[PDB]
Amino acid sequence: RECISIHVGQAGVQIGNACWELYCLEHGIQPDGQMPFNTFFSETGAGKHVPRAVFVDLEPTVIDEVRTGTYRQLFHPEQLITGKEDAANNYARGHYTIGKEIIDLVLDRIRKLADQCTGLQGFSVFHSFGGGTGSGFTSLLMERLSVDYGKKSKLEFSIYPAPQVSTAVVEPYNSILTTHTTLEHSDCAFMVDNEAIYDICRRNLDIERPTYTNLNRLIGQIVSSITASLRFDGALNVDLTEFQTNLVPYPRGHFPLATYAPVISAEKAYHEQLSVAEITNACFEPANQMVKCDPRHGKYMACCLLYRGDVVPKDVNAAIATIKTKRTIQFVDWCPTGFKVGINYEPPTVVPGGDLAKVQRAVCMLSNTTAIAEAWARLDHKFDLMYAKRAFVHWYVGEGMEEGEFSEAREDMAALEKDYEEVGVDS
Amino acid sequence: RECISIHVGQAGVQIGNACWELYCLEHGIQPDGQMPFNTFFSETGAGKHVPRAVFVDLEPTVIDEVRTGTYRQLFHPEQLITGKEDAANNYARGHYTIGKEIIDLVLDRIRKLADQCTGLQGFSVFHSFGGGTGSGFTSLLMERLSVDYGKKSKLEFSIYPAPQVSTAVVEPYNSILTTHTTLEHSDCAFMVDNEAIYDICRRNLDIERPTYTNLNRLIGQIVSSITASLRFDGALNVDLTEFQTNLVPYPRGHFPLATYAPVISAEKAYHEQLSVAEITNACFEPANQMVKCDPRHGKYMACCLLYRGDVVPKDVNAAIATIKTKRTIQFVDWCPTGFKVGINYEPPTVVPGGDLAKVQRAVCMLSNTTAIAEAWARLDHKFDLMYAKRAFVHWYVGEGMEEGEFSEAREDMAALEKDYEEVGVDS
Amino acid sequence: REIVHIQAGQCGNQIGAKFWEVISDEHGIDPTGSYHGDSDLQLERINVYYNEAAGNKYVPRAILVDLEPGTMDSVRSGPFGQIFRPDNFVFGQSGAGNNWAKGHYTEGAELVDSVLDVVRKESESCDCLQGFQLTHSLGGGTGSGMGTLLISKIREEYPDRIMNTFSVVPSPKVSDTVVEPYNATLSVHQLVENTDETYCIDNEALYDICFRTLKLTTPTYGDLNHLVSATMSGVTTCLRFPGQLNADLRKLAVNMVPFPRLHFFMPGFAPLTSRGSQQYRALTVPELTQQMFDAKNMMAACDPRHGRYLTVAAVFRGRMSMKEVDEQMLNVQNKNSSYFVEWIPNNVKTAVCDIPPRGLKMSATFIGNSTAIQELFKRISEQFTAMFRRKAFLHWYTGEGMDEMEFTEAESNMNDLVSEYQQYQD
Amino acid sequence: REIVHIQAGQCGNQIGAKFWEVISDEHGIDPTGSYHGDSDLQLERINVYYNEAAGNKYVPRAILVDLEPGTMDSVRSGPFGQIFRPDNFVFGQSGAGNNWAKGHYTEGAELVDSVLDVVRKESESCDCLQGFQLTHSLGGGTGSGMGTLLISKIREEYPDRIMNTFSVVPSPKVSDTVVEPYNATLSVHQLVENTDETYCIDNEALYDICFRTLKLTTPTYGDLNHLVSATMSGVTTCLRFPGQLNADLRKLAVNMVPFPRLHFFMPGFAPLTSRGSQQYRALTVPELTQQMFDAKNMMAACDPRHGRYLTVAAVFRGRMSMKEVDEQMLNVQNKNSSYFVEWIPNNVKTAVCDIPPRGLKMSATFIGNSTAIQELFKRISEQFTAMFRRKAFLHWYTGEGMDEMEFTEAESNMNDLVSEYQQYQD
Ligand SMILES: CC(=O)O[C@H]1C(=O)[C@@]2(C)[C@H]([C@H](OC(=O)c3ccccc3)[C@]3(O)C[C@H](OC(=O)[C@H](O)[C@@H](NC(=O)c4ccccc4)c4ccccc4)C(C)=C1C3(C)C)[C@]1(OC(C)=O)CO[C@@H]1C[C@@H]2O
Ligand SMILES: CC(=O)O[C@H]1C(=O)[C@@]2(C)[C@H]([C@H](OC(=O)c3ccccc3)[C@]3(O)C[C@H](OC(=O)[C@H](O)[C@@H](NC(=O)c4ccccc4)c4ccccc4)C(C)=C1C3(C)C)[C@]1(OC(C)=O)CO[C@@H]1C[C@@H]2O
Ligand SMILES: Nc1nc2c(ncn2[C@@H]2O[C@H](COP(=O)(O)OP(=O)(O)OP(=O)(O)O)[C@@H](O)[C@H]2O)c(=O)[nH]1
Ligand SMILES: Nc1nc2c(ncn2[C@@H]2O[C@H](COP(=O)(O)OP(=O)(O)OP(=O)(O)O)[C@@H](O)[C@H]2O)c(=O)[nH]1
Ligand SMILES: Nc1nc2c(ncn2[C@@H]2O[C@H](COP(=O)(O)OP(=O)(O)O)[C@@H](O)[C@H]2O)c(=O)[nH]1
Ligand SMILES: Nc1nc2c(ncn2[C@@H]2O[C@H](COP(=O)(O)OP(=O)(O)O)[C@@H](O)[C@H]2O)c(=O)[nH]1
Ligand SMILES: [Mg+2]
Ligand SMILES: [Mg+2]
Repeated sequence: RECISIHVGQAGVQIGNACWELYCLEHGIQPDGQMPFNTFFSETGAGKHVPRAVFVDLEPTVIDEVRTGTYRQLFHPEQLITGKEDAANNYARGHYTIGKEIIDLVLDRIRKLADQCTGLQGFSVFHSFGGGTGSGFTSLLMERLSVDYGKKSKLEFSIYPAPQVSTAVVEPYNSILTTHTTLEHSDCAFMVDNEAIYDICRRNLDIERPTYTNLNRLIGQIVSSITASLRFDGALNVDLTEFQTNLVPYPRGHFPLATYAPVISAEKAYHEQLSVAEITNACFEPANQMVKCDPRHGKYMACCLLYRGDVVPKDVNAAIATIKTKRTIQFVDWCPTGFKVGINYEPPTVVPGGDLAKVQRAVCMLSNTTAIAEAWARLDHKFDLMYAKRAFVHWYVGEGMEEGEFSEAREDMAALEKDYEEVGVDS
Repeated sequence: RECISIHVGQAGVQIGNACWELYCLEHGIQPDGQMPFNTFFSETGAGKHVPRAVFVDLEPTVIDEVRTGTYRQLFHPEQLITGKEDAANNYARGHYTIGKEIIDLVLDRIRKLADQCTGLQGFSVFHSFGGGTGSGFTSLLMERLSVDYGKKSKLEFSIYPAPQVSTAVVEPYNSILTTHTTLEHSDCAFMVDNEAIYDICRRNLDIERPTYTNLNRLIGQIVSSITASLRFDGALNVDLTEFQTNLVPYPRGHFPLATYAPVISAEKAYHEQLSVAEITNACFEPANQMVKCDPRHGKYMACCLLYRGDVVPKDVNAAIATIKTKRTIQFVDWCPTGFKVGINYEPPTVVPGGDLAKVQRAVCMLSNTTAIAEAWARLDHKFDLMYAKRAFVHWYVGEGMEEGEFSEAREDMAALEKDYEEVGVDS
Repeated sequence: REIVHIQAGQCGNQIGAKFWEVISDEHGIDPTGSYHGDSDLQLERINVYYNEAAGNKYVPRAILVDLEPGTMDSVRSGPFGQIFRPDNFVFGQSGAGNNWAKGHYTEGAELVDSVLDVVRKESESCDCLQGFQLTHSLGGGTGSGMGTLLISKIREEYPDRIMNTFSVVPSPKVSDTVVEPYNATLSVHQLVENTDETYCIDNEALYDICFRTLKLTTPTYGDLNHLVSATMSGVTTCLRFPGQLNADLRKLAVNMVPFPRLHFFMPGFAPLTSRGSQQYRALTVPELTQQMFDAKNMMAACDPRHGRYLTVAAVFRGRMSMKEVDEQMLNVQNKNSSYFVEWIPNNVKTAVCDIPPRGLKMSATFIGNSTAIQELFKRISEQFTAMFRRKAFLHWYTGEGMDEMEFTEAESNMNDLVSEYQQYQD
Repeated sequence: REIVHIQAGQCGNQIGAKFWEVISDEHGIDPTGSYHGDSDLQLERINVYYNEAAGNKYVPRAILVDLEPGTMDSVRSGPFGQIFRPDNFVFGQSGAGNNWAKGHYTEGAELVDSVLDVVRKESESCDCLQGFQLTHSLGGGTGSGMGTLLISKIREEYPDRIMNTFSVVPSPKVSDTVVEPYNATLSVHQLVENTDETYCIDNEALYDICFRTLKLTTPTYGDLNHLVSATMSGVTTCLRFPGQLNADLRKLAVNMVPFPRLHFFMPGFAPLTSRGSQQYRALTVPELTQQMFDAKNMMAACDPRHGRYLTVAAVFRGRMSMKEVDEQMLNVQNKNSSYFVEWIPNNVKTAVCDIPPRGLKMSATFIGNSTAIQELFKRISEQFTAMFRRKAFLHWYTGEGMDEMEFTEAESNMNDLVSEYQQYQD
């Protein structure tokens, strides 16, 4: 029942920081690993349990922050893999010249972890699409990892190149090149828009000035509910492969949206009275989508609802019945139902120094929909435009990345878009 | 069950220093020999037990360091044999003009030790291939010793002329001349590459600046596990001749690689959680080979695994089964098995002022393989090249070393290489 | 005689755990396995469900099967970790994850022998094996996969013994998986062919009962399983003590299956009333039959009054007049002659045991062979069809080596079942 | 009567040390050699294994043979250094080092007389010598070398007495030497010809048993030897006190060897259960036979069900019904008529002793003459062949004066053994 986490570039690492902070909070584990859970922490005889994680950055910077900051004592030094020269927002360099120089070490460290791990369920990769050290390197690693562990589940939690705003101008390229690897090798991928989150921080948490710290904490909190939640023994312990059983209808379509519906400020925690139906209803409102997408313009393929803390199955069922009664949101016509429920007994995790106020229960939604496919069209336009001018193409050609690879990457993305169109239309 | 140690040139002595430091630490023996084991220390009625060792250096320098430094009170003055003029990196001078002037004394001192020793098992020689006082003198001594004690086991722990880097330019010559003596007279030889060790210090001990002090300590630690370990009474007390029984299949092939798989830094000692399988697995990774050789390009002829401290036979067997299951490393097709196990009850030895952090258990591997044979080809090229130009030949001719002896030495080395080729191929 | 109780999957295990609570209490057995009951009849047939180990430790004649370690752990950590025998805890590799093929065809298949060995060990400790009882879900994956897997295997060993199962049926409005039709269809395909009697219980129906009659604010699974366990006991309670009319799994089958294949039953339980309403109860045989023949008290979701009764078993508990019972049976068949199948003269089989459930003055349990149940099969078949037409989720079973032919064959054979029930309904 | 127990090699010595612990405890003997038991029957046949020295000090009728001083030291330093007689500690020059020729042919041969003198001294202290028991490994070198060496010598002295040995057999997956086939092959070559009965025990099989049934987290050699010692006692326990049916080494041989040469036996032991599972035990004769005829509880690695039973001995311990036992024997042979060799009418020889192992209410031990054991010989022979084809390690024996002819002759003769077992299997 154990798993391995992987972190790349800067984003994957920073997100990881939030995740492993949460896990420590959940299990009472100290910054030096001391406990005063074995699926995240390798058992240590001294009590200093150590994270099952691989950290990669071709420019140690963010890892040095970890090495010098808190939880440098938590993580094992062998896990903190760094390079010398960064990929620098170039998928091709991360994929090849630079990334390939450490990929051997990376795989060796993974192997050690996998040899230590008895009941390995799968992996959880944290990456972006912007940087090459995230995008390109992940592409390399996932291919290699897929070969070694064809029977293990590969989760990818990605930071989706936001449609409204971004920070690098060559993102479209790195994003589209990643797509044909993730779609090929991953078992389940998640796409998260920073801008959608910032918007959530503004509206729900009432934050005028939001940053990566709080943004990441929300993302990590979702992952806790997806994974760690199961490992606390609830009423309905839905397996990670059980998620796939019910969420995924085809060989493809590995793109669920992960939302969190108890997002709430400390002030609201006093006035607001939440419950099962209230929170469940909130997660189907085109506001907490965690991505620039409006479900109301597509259909629901599948929807897993994960509950934590003080919930009962009766109310959950009733809320779902109400949703199906509402009939505002559309479901795939050839999918009789699409609702699956996971239930914990353990409460929601609270971050000291956070904002997300303490609640008695929580809901996460993992939903497959045809609406999300529209987001790729926006990326297609961005790509097509820059591609038409071959802008920045020489940075990938300088690596040796075949021009035709870009056209192939697009076609694979377009295929994916087409599949979702067929799902919604056909009956 | 007793043995005699022999040290030549500077290297043999410096390595010896580490060895006898370890033995003192193990038995609680003080620098003046006082105990507050009889197989290494001759019993003294005053309690001042004295090392069964012969030290030889044709230029007293390193011995003077011993004579004036710590453990000058430990060793007997009769054992500290020195010359006046050094061999100076000339096998022929160490073999003849210079070495022969003290060899009589050396043999006489050995005889005294052997007359004192009841159940003599054999000898343990520490030498190099670089210097003539090590290489040439050892050749002389081993021949003489072989004559006197044809029934006693002769171990040779040699410092292998490293393929990447060395310190003398006439090493190839001294090395190739040694080969036909060691292969002839030795019962079991070990070859160690300083550069492979320095690499191990960098990777495992995390040392950016490694030197002979720490390097030697690692080598000595291995020897302790090979020999002294047996003399502490474990679960499986594999005899020195029992090693030979199982490790050696032919009249030749006396070249096992000796690795140590608990190499670990003080920091790692806290985060790392080791056990039988973990450590055992590490010893089959082409990284802790202690020699510039990659096992994955040859076959395993035989492999003795020596365990110390907190181990059990069940886990050892399981680890081996896992290795045979792995099937990545290849074994000789006509060798049904190749695994033998020795087990101690006494923990690993800790060096105050060392680096190798204290662990609860340890593993040494003594492995015969066809991969190591490739290392001699590298030496052959170095020899052939210098030989072709007869570079430095006049230093050996000046002694009187027959030119044809060099050609003969090569042919004997080449024969050895050929034998290993046949072992791997035939079935 | 002795009966083997096998539990398969979390659902089945949770139900069984409650079941063994109930009957251990019934037979005066504490959480050590020691007997401290007040009657002698509690030991008269204790052998049916318990081995008598040295020291008079009574050990559930039961096998605990699961593929998800953790659920099995919760069993060991529960009050009956001191009751169940450790070598009856069979589990290994992680669970199917709602993948019937993993449960039956592949991963679960690998561990069959580890169950069957225990089956044999149990069999050879018996003086006379009567049959097997399987408790599981019909859609879970492991419970439904290992369920029919083991049923086939067990019948091959004991073709002449009684195969009984209590199966939790996919409920219209109570879900937790989108392949519930795939798993159910693949399961029932093998269930029918290898089963002598099966009970169909809907969580939705229980959710209704546990509020409509018991007025529970927070009906939990432990309460729904409790309802199930009550009926499970009733089915075999006649075998464990004296009564005016005896009954048996065989006896029931003989009087409950008129047509080999139609052995699907709806279960019910008498006095269903809230703790504030119990004071208004008459506790008469009339009252009990009003509840027993109340469609709303049926633990299958399908409402019997849309079909007809091929045959009914009414098993009563406690001291009562035999005439009184017979009168009520007559009144019922006279009342709803349109509901009962006219091809049968006496549509109701009765039995009366001398001992009510501890704490009740008089009780009963209801087993109905109605034609209405066909509608549950239809509903599931339709859901299956809708998905199957798009080969939805098919790759999860394709990857296990399952072809399309099995799925089409199963559905075809499911249609036959419904058709047969319709054949025998007007 | 009296029986001589000789231990050879570290393996044999460690097993024997545990053995003498067990039977000394059985007969109420403390670590001084003084008797403080509660029964009188403990002294009824104490002479079998103990000399009665002045002061009532009971001294193991045993000879301790080794070529590696240090192991012998650990024996003297152990709890039975006050038990064993000092002149029975025979050792000298260092051990063979897994060199059979050193153990048998040369170095060990030099010290034979130092053993045989003790043998004679032991013999002349006896009132009636029945036979010898040798405890050793079959691959160790010294234990296997000195083993067959002494066996030959002893039979020359006592050709009409019983030669029994307990031999630890080279296990497929549990090693510690690469010449295990050489030593085993050279050993068995002389073993067969000079032995009346031999028991084959695999460390691998014990490793499985000690976890599968005893659930030991850290099975050590002291635990594996403990399992062995239990069966060693059972073999001769019938000679040391009263019983409904007596038994003997001779009696067993008469009923266990149908064909002179086929005297290799698999050993087993009844109640095998973990300390947390013992509370679920029935402790009945049925239960015991379920375990005794369970392939998984056999201490030889080869699984009996791949062969047939030429003959079986079932020796039971403690008060029990003779009919009950007979019934179970019948049930077993009826159950697996395909496993038992039809050429024998009653395939099972039984015996029942009145005294269970102290602390057990009822026990038993199992000795099987199966044809399946041939497969262990095959496996070893194949390993031997593969090496021998390259004359691998041959120089270690060549240097001792051993030629190739011995090795080819031994293997040829090993093939005959297997062939004979196959001759008598369908
Ligand atoms: C003071 C008093 O008389 O209390 C009653 C009671 O109030 C009522 C409401 C009981 C009560 O049952 C429930 O509330 C209930 C809870 C969950 C699921 C189902 C039912 C009772 O809990 C249940 C309990 O039942 C028994 O004792 C039977 O022997 C029953 N036992 C169990 O189910 C059981 C419960 C816990 C632990 C072990 C066993 C049984 C029935 C059939 C076959 C075997 C055993 C009874 C009469 C009562 C209480 C205690 C309040 C009723 O149920 C039963 C099964 O008898 C509910 O409607 C009936 C009418 C009873 O009068
Ligand atoms: C409280 C109680 O009843 O404890 C039992 C016990 O728990 C169990 C588990 C015992 C226990 O045996 C083991 O755990 C065991 C350990 C290593 C190797 C083999 C077995 C027991 O240790 C072993 C011990 O056996 C004896 O006393 C016999 O006389 C036995 N004696 C020895 O093996 C022995 C051990 C230590 C020192 C001296 C002798 C014997 C068997 C055959 C022939 C002669 C003697 C018994 C009944 C028990 C304990 C004490 C827990 C069992 O074994 C035996 C041989 O009886 C293991 O399965 C059986 C079932 C028993 O019920
Ligand atoms: N959600 C989230 N996104 C981040 C965070 N940090 C960076 N990003 C996004 O990730 C993009 C770049 O991803 P990375 O792979 O981490 O960039 P990098 O680590 O510098 O790697 P290179 O750019 O290739 O050198 C940025 O444009 C941001 O939009 C973070 O902490 N949280
Ligand atoms: N491993 C190890 N190698 C050493 C050490 N000291 C010297 N060497 C190696 O040994 C080689 C020379 O061996 P020696 O025989 O000791 O040289 P020497 O003692 O001066 O003898 P001559 O050179 O003949 O005078 C050097 O080139 C080194 O590579 C040491 O302390 N440890
Ligand atoms: N009656 C009842 N049904 C349950 C319970 N828990 C789960 N279920 C049903 O059983 C199904 C899951 O079966 P499960 O035992 O988990 O199978 P598995 O997941 O393959 O091990 C769910 O769809 C539920 O409808 C319970 O406590 N009682
Ligand atoms: N059953 C058992 N076998 C052992 C034990 N120790 C060693 N062995 C086996 O015996 C062999 C070694 O025999 P040994 O007594 O050492 O012979 P020697 O080395 O010639 O003295 C090994 O290969 C082991 O398989 C033990 O404690 N119990
Ligand atoms: Mg970067
Ligand atoms: Mg020098």
